[PDB]
Amino acid sequence: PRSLKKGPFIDLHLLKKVEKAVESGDKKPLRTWSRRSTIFPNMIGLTIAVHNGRQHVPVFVTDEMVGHKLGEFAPTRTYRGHAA
Amino acid sequence: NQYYGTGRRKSSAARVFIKPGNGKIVINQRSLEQYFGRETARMVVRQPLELVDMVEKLDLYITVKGGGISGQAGAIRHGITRALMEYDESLRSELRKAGFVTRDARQVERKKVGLRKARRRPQFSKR
Amino acid sequence: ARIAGINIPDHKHAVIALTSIYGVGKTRSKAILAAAGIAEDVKISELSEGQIDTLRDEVAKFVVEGDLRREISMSIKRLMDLGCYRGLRHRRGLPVRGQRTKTNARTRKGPRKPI
Amino acid sequence: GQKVHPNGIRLGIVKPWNSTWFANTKEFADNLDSDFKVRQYLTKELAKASVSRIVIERPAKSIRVTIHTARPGIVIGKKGEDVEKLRKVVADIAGVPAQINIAEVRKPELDAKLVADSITSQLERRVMFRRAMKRAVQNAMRLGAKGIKVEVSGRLGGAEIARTEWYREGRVPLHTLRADIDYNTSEAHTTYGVIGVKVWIFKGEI
Amino acid sequence: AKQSMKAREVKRVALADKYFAKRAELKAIISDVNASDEDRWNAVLKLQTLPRDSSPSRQRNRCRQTGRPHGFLRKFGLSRIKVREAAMRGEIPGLKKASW
Amino acid sequence: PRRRVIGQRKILPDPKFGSELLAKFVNILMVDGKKSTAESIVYSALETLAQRSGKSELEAFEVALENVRPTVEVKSRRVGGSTYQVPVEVRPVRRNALAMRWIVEAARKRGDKSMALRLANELSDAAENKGTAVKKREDVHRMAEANKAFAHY
Amino acid sequence: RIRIRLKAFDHRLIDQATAEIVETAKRTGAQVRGPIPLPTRKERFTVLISPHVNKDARDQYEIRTHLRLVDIVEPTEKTVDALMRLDLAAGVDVQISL
RNA sequence: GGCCGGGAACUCAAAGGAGACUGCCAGUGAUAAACUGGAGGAAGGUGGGGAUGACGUCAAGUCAUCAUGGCCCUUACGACCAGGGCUACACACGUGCUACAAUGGCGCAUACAAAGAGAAGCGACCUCGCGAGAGCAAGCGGACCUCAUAAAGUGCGUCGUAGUCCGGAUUGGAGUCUGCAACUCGACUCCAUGAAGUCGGAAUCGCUAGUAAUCGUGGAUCAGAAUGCCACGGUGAAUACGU
Ligand SMILES: [Mg+2]
Ligand SMILES: [Mg+2]
Ligand SMILES: [Mg+2]
Ligand SMILES: [Mg+2]
Ligand SMILES: [Mg+2]
Ligand SMILES: [Mg+2]
Ligand SMILES: [Mg+2]
Ligand SMILES: [Mg+2]
Ligand SMILES: [Mg+2]
Ligand SMILES: [Mg+2]
Ligand SMILES: [Mg+2]
Ligand SMILES: [Mg+2]
Ligand SMILES: [Mg+2]
Ligand SMILES: [Mg+2]
Ligand SMILES: [Mg+2]
Ligand SMILES: [Mg+2]
Ligand SMILES: [Mg+2]
Repeated sequence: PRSLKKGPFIDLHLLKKVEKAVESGDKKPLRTWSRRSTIFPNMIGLTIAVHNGRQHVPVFVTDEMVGHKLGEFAPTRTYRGHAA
Repeated sequence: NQYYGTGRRKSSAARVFIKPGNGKIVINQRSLEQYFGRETARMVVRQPLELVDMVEKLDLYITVKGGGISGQAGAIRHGITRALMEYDESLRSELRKAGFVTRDARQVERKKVGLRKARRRPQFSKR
Repeated sequence: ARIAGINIPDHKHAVIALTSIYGVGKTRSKAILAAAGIAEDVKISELSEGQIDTLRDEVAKFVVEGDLRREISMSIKRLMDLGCYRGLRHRRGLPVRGQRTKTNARTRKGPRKPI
Repeated sequence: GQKVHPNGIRLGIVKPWNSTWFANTKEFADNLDSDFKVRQYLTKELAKASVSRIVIERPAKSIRVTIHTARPGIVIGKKGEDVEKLRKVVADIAGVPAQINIAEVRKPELDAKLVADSITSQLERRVMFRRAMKRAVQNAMRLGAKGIKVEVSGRLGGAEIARTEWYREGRVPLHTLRADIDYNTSEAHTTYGVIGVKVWIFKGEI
Repeated sequence: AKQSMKAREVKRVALADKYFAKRAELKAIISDVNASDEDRWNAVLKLQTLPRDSSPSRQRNRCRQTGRPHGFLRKFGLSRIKVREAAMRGEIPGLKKASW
Repeated sequence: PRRRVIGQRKILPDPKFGSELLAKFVNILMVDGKKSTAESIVYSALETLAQRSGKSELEAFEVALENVRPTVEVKSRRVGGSTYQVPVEVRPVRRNALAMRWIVEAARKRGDKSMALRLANELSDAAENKGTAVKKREDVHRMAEANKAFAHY
Repeated sequence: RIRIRLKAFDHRLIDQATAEIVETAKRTGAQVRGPIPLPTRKERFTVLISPHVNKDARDQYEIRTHLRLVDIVEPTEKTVDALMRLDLAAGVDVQISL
């Protein structure tokens, strides 16, 4: 994990997008490629569409996902079993 | 006055000074029993003096560096055998008959490309 | 003889015997015994009942046994409900910490399943 | 099987290095690249002056280049005119004050680089390969070589199937470390592709 | 290597040279044992804004003659193949085949 | 080998008793070049053996060896698809080598706790024809006797 | 005192350089000690020789860095300048300490 | 405390030399080549190890190191970017690492190496942290400073043959560092967890001596990222009748 003395990481552009989204009141799904940004408390209730490699998947943020990374909720690999 | 001898074995080199005395052995400012605790190593060191029947007739001041326990003990016998023949040339034949005059030239074989060790080869499989 | 709701071996040294408690490894065992004034090479059999109550109070400061099991289960279950990659790896019984699965992974996958 | 490079294996025994400078790790790669650029420019700009060897020395914050040529006149030029331009470009490439020296190669038929270059130039002019090879071997043996081997490989005479052909006269004892073997190569860029040329010239033992 | 790949290398080196001082400043602050939590956090954010290619960890060592991104040797600035070719021609000073 | 340039390597006698045979025994017991460990095991076992037998270290060792040394063994020889176990004499150095190897192998499969105790027990048992080393000697002798007819091969 | 350190990849060359340096300090009447032959550095490089695969096919090379130390003990007022004019051979690295 | 004055002996450093030639002796042998043994010698018969790879063979490998004939694309088969993938996982194989313990595990104490690297680097001492580390900050472009206490070993204690005080996989929590950035997908630390495994079917591999086995150490690549590779010493066997 990122060192605590550095604080959590989040991309500046997504941080501004979220700040605007909380300000306008908006709930239009937020499009982002920042799988690496930490989910912050003010993200709760917003829908963030996180890129997984080919498509943005809607992630409705709850309290429990705070501290995680956005990419933890957009699986990149498609697997349905062998001999299926 | 002192009679000198240089002994070498593996990566070890020993400086042996002998003089008429009552059987003191000191290696690197420590007693023979303190420096070596392996019984094989004190015996090797003792091998030359207990062959020219002078266990207590010559004093022994020794320094040694390099290699480990067996290397340093062999370096010392070799260096005592060289000190004994400085004292008296007549016992050279008896020292050489025991194999003490030879410098054991066996050394660690280098590691080689494509081998795990000097000779150990990676496991082979036909298919 | 009985601590934290389980029986601990009477024939063993105290440090070893205390590790029978779910949640007490060697380090916690030494800490518990140091804080209860009890030596480490003391067999559990040759301990006064008062010393055993001291050990019980020391163990009480740590989360152990069923409480620890509930905590661990709650953490896994939270991960699994969350649907995160870690939780999905828990769901499928596959390695969770990024290990290779092309080969090995047999502790998570279990015995080989022939086609 | 594959053979060791005849020059490299002799590099401290009977053959000298072509670059002689000291450097620490900080400047070593830089000096290697600067030498490469200098040699590439001098090889391109003197392609018609039969240059066999470019020796580079870096005494102290400068570069000293010795050009080994069989035709020193075309390199020195009209009263130093040509070597002046070469020196200017070399000092510009190396970024340090440059000095260019000329060493004359007498008997160009006896040095491997020029022999290989002549063979490749002949091949690019569609000279029959056997003829160029045999003439190179004969000239070297007549001029006093103790031995010469010439090897040519590729689509010889435009054949679809590439092959290797070689001729030898005298002694070419490649396993003898003290043997003074002058070795060099050259490539011919024909309309059918690349033909490689290899020349070994034995000039006596020590 | 492709011409564009060597070009990417050149671009990365130039950008890292350009921004070395600014990045160094921003890091002894995100890092500092005594810096505002906003001043340290404002450095975390100005750091992402500087172009990615100004980070020296984006540079890949390449053979200076071919651009090969594998088998590099820092001492010679060349890949193994070009190192061997130059070594056999006596072009690397002091370097010769070794036995021991 | 095909050429035959192969000759004894010089063996240093053991420090305590000056026995080359005992030094070979230590070498046979040694694993991973850990000679001092093997020496400690051998000396402990010999001391226990002398206390149990009252003879001496070297004499008790010799008495154990004499009951395990084989005199005849079989060497396979293929003839017509069938292999002929041909009984051959065992030369003295190989008798000692086989006896020490069998004793060490027997002591390693024993159930006692330390290897020194297992080795002392094996040497005691062999001193009176009881251990699995003596059993292996008996099996080798009986296999050689069963093939006494095939002594020209 | 003056401490002259010399590095080279060839000993014949260094053994010639270190030696001029000494005279230039023994014509100005200045005392010197050594050359001290300091340990040689052997830098080794192991490379693959196929352009492709054949991991067991390798060349091993080495650059030997020879090192000599010559000390100037009490130097006349021409020592340095002379010293700083001998003009040693290319390929020798000369570092003069004071 | 080579610590100081000193000393140049010794270790060692590294330049130049000497030294091994079947040279000497005996025997065998075709008045040969040679072989068997002996002396002296540090070394004996190619002393040990390396480098060194004939003519060719397999249309063997490499057009993706590079180069290059021909062919093909050219507002795309070229170029730029962010995110993903190369890390997938019913499964089969190769090469390894760690084990299954008592010739061992753990604890305390305490010996003896070689080789190597270092300036956007190696980073001491001191302080803080259980620790990975952090802060401050010497010295060193090095036989000087740093990486950097070798480990096996030895002494003492304990465990007492148990799936264990063996093993250390997996997983939960808490962290460190590098790096714009560790979700996919880093290494490392701490607390907890404690899987399979009790020596491996048919089969099959390496090794003839400072070798095997075993034990640590270093380097390249490299911001970070070895159980791989390359290199270094320590301890140190067994056996070879024979074809
Ligand atoms: Mg991984
Ligand atoms: Mg190109
Ligand atoms: Mg990189
Ligand atoms: Mg002889
Ligand atoms: Mg040869
Ligand atoms: Mg083919
Ligand atoms: Mg291809
Ligand atoms: Mg891959
Ligand atoms: Mg354990
Ligand atoms: Mg490194
Ligand atoms: Mg160095
Ligand atoms: Mg089981
Ligand atoms: Mg068991
Ligand atoms: Mg062999
Ligand atoms: Mg290892
Ligand atoms: Mg690294
Ligand atoms: Mg080793």
